[PDB]
Amino acid sequence: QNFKVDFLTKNCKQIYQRKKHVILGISPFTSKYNESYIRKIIQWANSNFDDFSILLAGEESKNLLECLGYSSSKANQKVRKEIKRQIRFCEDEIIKCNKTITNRIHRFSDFKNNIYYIDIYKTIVDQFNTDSNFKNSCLKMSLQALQSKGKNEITDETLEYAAQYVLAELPFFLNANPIINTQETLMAYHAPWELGTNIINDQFNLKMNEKQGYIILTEK
Repeated sequence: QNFKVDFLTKNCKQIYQRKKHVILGISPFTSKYNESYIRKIIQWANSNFDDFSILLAGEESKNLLECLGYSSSKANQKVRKEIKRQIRFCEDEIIKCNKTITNRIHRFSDFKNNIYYIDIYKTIVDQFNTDSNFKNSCLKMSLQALQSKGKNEITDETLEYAAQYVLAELPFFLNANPIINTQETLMAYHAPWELGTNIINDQFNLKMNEKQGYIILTEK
């Protein structure tokens, strides 16, 4: 309504049309995902869709801070502080929407012991070690993730560590449906997803599920 929506595929537009469910991806330490914006996207999700979920950064976000020169303890402290801050803003907006918070907000670290996430994560890690092209594509995303969180050095070793985050986040981008228990869903973000473009152009041994999309939200 107040957002221009772009699509990764034609199938994403078909899913979007149906308005069954959306995943609002909120990012840590980024300038965009501020109290004002976070509210906007929730009000938008709420108004247009039957249901929505929020996906916040997982534990593996420490890795990104460690690569930006942070102590393993200092990184876990900054991660906890940010996620709690994000949770408090999100919970406030969900109440304003007269919706329950219970099972609405997730982290990509929450489904570590979920059989469906375990399967998808394994299949992705296998490709990361076998497929050389995919490994590179991941490291490019790791490099962008380090840049985007540049508020407060780089080597190929640094990028393999930062890739642990990418790998952990990925199962929600390919097939979130059996993990968060949805029929069909869209992962909504503010920028395009280069890895996804390549996934969609069958460049790897991984596939984004038919009941799964990716949309780009730009403020009107």
